[PDB]
Amino acid sequence: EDETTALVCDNGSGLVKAGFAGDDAPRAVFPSIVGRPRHQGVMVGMGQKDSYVGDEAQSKRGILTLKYPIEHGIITNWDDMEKIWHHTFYNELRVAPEEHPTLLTEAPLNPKANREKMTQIMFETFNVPAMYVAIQAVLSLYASGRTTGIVLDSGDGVTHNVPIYEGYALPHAIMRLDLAGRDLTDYLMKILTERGYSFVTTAEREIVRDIKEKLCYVALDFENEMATAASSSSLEKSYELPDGQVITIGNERFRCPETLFQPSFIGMESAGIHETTYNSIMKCDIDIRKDLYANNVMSGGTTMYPGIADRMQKEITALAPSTMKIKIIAPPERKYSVWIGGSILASLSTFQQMWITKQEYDEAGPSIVHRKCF
Amino acid sequence: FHVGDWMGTIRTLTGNTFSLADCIPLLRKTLKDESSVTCKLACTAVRNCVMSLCSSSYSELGLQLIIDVLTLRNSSYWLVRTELLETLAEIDFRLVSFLEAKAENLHRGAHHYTGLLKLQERVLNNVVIHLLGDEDPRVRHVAAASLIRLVPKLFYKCDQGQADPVVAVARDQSSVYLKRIYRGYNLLPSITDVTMENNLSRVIAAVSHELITSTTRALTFGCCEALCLLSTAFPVCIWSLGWHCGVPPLCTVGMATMILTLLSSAWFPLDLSAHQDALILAGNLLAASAPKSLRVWPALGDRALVPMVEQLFSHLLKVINICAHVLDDVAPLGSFYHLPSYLRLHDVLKATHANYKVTLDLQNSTEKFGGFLRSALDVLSQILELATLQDIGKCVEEILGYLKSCFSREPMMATVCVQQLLKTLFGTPGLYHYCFMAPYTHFTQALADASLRLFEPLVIKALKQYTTTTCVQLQKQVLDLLAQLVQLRVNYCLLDSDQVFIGFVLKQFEYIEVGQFRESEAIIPNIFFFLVLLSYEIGIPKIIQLCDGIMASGRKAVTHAIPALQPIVHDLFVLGKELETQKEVVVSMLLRLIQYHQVLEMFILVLQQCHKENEDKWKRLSRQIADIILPMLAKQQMHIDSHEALGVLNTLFEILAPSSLRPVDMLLRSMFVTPNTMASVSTVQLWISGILAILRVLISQSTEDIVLSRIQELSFSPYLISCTVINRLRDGKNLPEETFSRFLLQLVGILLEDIVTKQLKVEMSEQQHTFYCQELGTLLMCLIHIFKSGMFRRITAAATRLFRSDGCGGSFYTLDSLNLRARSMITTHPALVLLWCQILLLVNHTDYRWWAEVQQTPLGMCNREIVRRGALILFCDYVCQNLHDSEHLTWLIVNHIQDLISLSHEPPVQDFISAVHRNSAASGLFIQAIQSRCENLSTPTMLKKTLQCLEGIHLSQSGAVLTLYVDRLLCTPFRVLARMVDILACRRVEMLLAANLQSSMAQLPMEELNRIQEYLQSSGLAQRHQRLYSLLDRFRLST
Repeated sequence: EDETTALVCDNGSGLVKAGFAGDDAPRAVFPSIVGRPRHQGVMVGMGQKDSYVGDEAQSKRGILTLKYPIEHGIITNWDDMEKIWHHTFYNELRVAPEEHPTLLTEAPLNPKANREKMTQIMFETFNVPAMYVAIQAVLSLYASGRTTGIVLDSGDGVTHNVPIYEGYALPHAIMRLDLAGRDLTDYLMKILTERGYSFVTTAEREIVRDIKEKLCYVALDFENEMATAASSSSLEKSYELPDGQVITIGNERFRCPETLFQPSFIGMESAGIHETTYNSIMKCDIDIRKDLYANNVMSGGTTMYPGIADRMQKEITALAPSTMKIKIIAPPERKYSVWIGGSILASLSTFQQMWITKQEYDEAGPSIVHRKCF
Repeated sequence: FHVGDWMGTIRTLTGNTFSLADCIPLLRKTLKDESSVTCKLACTAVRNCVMSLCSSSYSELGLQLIIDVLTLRNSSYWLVRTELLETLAEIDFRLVSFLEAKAENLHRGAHHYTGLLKLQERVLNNVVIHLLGDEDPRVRHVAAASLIRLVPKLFYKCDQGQADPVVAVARDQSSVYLKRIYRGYNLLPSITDVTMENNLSRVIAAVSHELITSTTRALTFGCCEALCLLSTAFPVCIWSLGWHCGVPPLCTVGMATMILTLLSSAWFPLDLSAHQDALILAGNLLAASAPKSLRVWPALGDRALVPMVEQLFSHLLKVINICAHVLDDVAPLGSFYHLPSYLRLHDVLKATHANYKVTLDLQNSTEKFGGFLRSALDVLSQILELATLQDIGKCVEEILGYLKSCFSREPMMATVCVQQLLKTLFGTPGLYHYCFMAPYTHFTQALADASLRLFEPLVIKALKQYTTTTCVQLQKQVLDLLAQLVQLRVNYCLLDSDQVFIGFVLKQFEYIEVGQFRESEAIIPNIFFFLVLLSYEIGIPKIIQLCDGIMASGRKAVTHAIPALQPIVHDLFVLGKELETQKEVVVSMLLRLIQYHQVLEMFILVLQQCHKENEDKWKRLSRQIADIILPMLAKQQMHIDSHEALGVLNTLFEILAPSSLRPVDMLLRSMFVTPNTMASVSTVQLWISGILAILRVLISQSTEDIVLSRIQELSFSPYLISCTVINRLRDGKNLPEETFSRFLLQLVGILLEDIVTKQLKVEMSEQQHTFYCQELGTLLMCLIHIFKSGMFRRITAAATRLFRSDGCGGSFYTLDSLNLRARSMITTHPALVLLWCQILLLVNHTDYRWWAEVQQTPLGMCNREIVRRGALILFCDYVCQNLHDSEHLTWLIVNHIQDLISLSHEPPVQDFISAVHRNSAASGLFIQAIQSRCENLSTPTMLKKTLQCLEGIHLSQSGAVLTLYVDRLLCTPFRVLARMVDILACRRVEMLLAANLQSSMAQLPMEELNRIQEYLQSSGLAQRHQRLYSLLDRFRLST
C-alpha cells in the first residue's frame, strides 16, 4: 500500500485515544487502567488472568483494585503502560506495529525520562519502523485549524498551557499547572462526605468520575449560584448508582469545577487557570498578545464541563485590557482534539521525513528524542 | 470465451434459438431436487461448469452456482457431500473474490440483503473445516485433500504483495506462462514466497481451534488427519513462518504443545485410524527447530523444547514395545506393564492383528496395523538425528531387541529405523511488477553472467531378505544400508568366508537387459551407487562394462540408461595413468545419448572440471560437442519437449567455451532451418525450441556487429518460412538488416495461429500445452531486449519499415493479419497479451484502432482487467519517455480519467503525472477531466488517490485547482477528506502572493473570485474551515 497509513495514540492520564492517522475520529478510546484481582478467587476454570486492562476493568470493577499507570503526565509504572499499549494494538486495532509508524502524544515540561523511556519501549517492545513523540497542545491547535492561539490543555493527567504565534512556540511562556480531572475527582469525593455519601475505594472513585463527567458544571458566578443554593430546586439532581442507591447533589455539584478557578479549595497556592493563562500571555512579547487574547483554544477532557468557556471569558476580560476583545474558541469535540491533531500530523506529507526512524535510534540511542523533536 | 461472436455463426446456419441463459436455470433446479440419487449427479455437473463461467462473460450466472452448492452441505447421503467439496476444491477463490467487489445487486440477490457476500470465510469455516467434523470415515478423509488444494488459492485481503483482487489473478498466470539428512527438516536459507506464507497461516488458525474448543469426539479425531496431509505437501521446515504460533519467539516449533496432550490422554490412542496420523505430525514440529536450536539431550540446546522431545521419545519406545509383544505372542526405559493407560493400548493392537493372520490379502495400503507400524518407525527415525551418542548409549541395547521382532512384518521401514541409528552412533508489487517488471529483469541479469557391534545379529538378517524378496520398495532401502557401512569403514566381514552377497548383484543385470524384471526403474539408480564405492577398497574396469549392455541391448533410456550414469559420473569426474584411460570411455557413450535432456545435466559437470584442472584441455572438448548438437537441432533430434528441458540447455552455452562458439558459421546454419513437416504438435514443438536456445547465444556471446556481416555472405533469403511455404507443410538485394527481421516477426505468427485455432484436447495434450504457450513467452522477451538495450542498432530500424508496410501481395504474415490473432488471445492467455502491448509501442506504431479495444475507450469478465489495466500502465510509460509529442498527452487524459487516477501507486503511471506537473499547457487539461468525473470520485478509496495527484500542479494552473477544491470536492461527509483538502487549498494562496501580482490576477479573475465566497456563507463551509477563510479576504484588499 501507499503511505503505509500511520498510528496515533494519545496517552494523557485516564484515557487511551488511539486509531489510524488519516481518519477524523479514533477507533478505540478506553480508560487507561490496569485492574488487578485483589480478592483471591475460589472456583475452578476461572481466568486466571493476572490483571485486566481497558474497559474490561470498568465492567469487572468491584473485584479489582484499579491502578492508573500515568499520574500527572508521568508514567508511574512502565509494565502497566506496556500492557495498555499491548491492549490497544492487539485487542482493538488488530495491527502489527512493525507495519505502521506510531505517533505518541506527551505533555509539556515533562521529565526527559518519560520521552526517552517511551521511545525505548516503542522500539524494543513493539518492533516498529518509526515513531514520534509530540506535544499535546500543538496537536489540539492543528485540530482546531488555527495557526495561532494559546492552548489551554487540561486532561485527567495535568493542566498545561502553550502559547503559539504563527506556528513558532515560546518555551519560557509555556506554563504547567498541577490541577487535573483526577484532582477534581479527589476533591469531589471529599465534598460528597459532608452530605453523608462516602466513597472510599477505587471502584466507586470511578463512579464519582462518571458523576462529574455529566452532573458537574461551572458557575457563571460562583457566589451568586451558591447564594441561590439556599432555595434548592434546579441545583439538586438525583443520580442513580449501579448499586441502586440514589444520590442527591446540590451546591456541591458546581463548586467541584470551581476549584480550577480557586485552588485555595484544594489547598494549593498555584493560581487558578485564568491567572495561569495571564501568566503565560504576560511572559510573551508585547506585539503578539492581541491575537493570543482573541484565540484562546481549550483542549482536553476536563475542559468539557458546561459553562467553562463563559467563566474563562468573563475572568480574562475582567483582568485584561477591555481595549481588545477576548474571544475564546472552545469547540465541542475538544476532548479528542489532541488525537485529531495527531491524525492530521501523521497524514502530512512533509512530516513523513521528520519521523524518528528505527535505524536512527539503533545507531544513536534513546537520547535522540530531545535532539530531533520538541 | 467468446460467447458473443460464436453464437452468431450458428443461428444463420441452424436457426435454433438456444442461449446459455436457458440452461443454467435448468441446472440450478436439479441441485434442489428431492431424491438423494438425483443430487449426486447434478453436483458433478458443477465440477465441469463453474471454472469456465467464472472467468467468462457470463460470470454473473457463474457466481450463483457457487452459492447454491453451499446449501447442499447438510444433506444426509454420504455420496452427496463428497462431490460437493471437490467442486469446492477446484474453485479458484482468488478469482472468486474479484467478482464480489464488482457486484451491487448480487450482494442483495433475493430478499434484498444488506452486507457483504462473503464466499471465502463461509466456504472455509462452514464447509471444509466443518465437514472434518462428520461422522463417516469416508467424509473426513476427502475434506483434508481440499485444504491441500485450497491453500494456494485463497486471497485474503491486503497482503504485502498482491493488493487488489485485480492483481491477485495476474500472478498465478504469469508463473505458468513466463519462466543426507532425513526427510523431515531443512538447513537452507529457504527462499520462500512472502504472500504464499500468509495463506497457509490462516488455514492452521481455524484448524487448531476445532481441536481445542471442540466438544465432540468427531471434531478432535478427523482434524488430526487434516494436519498430517498439510505437512506432506506444505512441509513445516520450508513454510515455518506459516506454522509459527508462539514457541521460540524469533526455525519454529509450531503448535506442537497441544498434540502431545492428546496422545498422553488415555482416550485418543485407542483407535489406530487417527493415532497413526498424530505421530507423523508431531515429528514435523520438533524438527523445524533444527536450523536454530542445536548449538539430558545435549544437542537440543533449548530447555523449553526438551520436554516435547523427552515425551515423544518416551512415547515412541513404548509403542515399539507393544508392537514387539504382539508380533510375538508374549504376555504383557520403554515399558508398558505398570501403566494402566498403555494396557488399554495392548487390546487395540491385538484386534487388528487377528484379522491379518486370518484373512490373506497382501496388497492393501490401509491395514491399520500395517498402516500403524509404518507410522511409528518413521518418527523414531527423525528424532535420533537430534540425539547424540551420549543420550542413546543407554538405549542401543533397547531399540535393537524390538526390531528383530519388528523386522518380518514391515522390513521396508525397519531399516530406515536402522539406517539412522548408525549415523548417530557414529556422530553423523502492483501488476506492473508481476506481469512485466519482475520477469523482465531476470532475463537481462543472466545474460551479463553469460558474458562471463550389536548390529551383527541384525545386519546378517537383512541380507537374506534381498535375495528372496520381490517387492522393489524393499530392494531400494537395502542398497543404502550398505553404502554406509563402507563410508563408515566397517571392514568387509559381512561375508566372512565367501562373496555370497556380491555374486547376487551381478545376476540382476541379466534380468533388466532382456526385460525379465518387474520394477527395475526404482532400483537402477541405487544399484550403481553401491558398486562404484566398493572399488576404492569389482573394479572400475568391470563397472563400466555392465552399463554398456543396458543401453544398446535393453529398454529405453529415461528410466534405465540415463539414471545408470548419475552414480558413475559424479563419482568419477568430481572425485595416475590408469585414471586417464577411463575418462575417454565415458564421454563417448553420452554422444550417442545427447538427445535426452537428462543427459545434458550430467555434461554440465564435465565442463566445469576442465576449467579447473587444465584450461588447455577445456577448449578441446567444447569443440567436439559443437558440431554434433547443432546438426541435431536443425533435424530436431533433440528432446526439448519439456520446460525442464529448455532450462538445462541454456546453462550449457554459458559454460561451453566461447572459442568454440566464436565463428558464427555454425550457429546460423543450425538456426535458419525448416522442419520436415509441421503438421503435428510433436514436430511443431521441437522446431521452435531450437530457435529459442541458439538465440540466447547471438545476444550475449556475440554482439550485433558480428552477426550481420555474415549473412551478406551466406545467402539466407527472407522467403525461408513465408506464407506460401508455411501453408504447404501443415497439410503436408536483401539487407542483413532485412534478413534477420523477417524471421523473428513471422515466428510470432506461427505460435498464434495454433493457440487460437487448434482444439485443446484433440490435436495437443495439456502437458503439451503448458510448453507451447511458454515458447511464445520467452520469444517475446527476446524481442524487447533488442529494441531497448540499444546494443542492437540495426535490428530496431528494420521492423519500423515493416509494421508500417503491407505484406508482399499476401506472401507474408502482414501486420493487420497478425493482430487479429492476439485479441482472441486476450481471454485465454492474458499474461501474454501484455507482452504484445510493449512491442507495438516500441516500433513507432501508436495506432488508435488497436489501442481502444484493449482499454475500452467510450458482471465483468475477470480475465480482461489484467489486460485493460495492464495496457494502460504500459501506454503511460511510453508517453513519459518521449513527452515531446503532445498528441499522445491529450488523448489519454481526456478519455481515461477514472483509470488514470486509480493507478497512482504504480511506478510507470507515477512518472506520467509528474511531467504533467512540469508542463504548463499539459497541466491545465488534467483538471477539466475531474470536473466531469466528480460523480464517480466519491467512494473513499478513489478520493484519496486524487489529492496525491492534485497535490502539486503548475503555478499557472493553481487558479483552477482552487475552484475545484471549493465547489466540488470539499462537501464530502468524510471528515478526513474535509481535513485534507484544507491542507491543499490554503497552500495555493500562499505561493501566489509572494509571486507576481500581475500574472496571478489574470489567473484568478476578479469576477470569478466573487462567485466563490457566496458559496461559503449561505452554507456553513466558511465557519467550519477557519484557515481557508482567512487567506482569501487579504487577497482582495491588496488588489
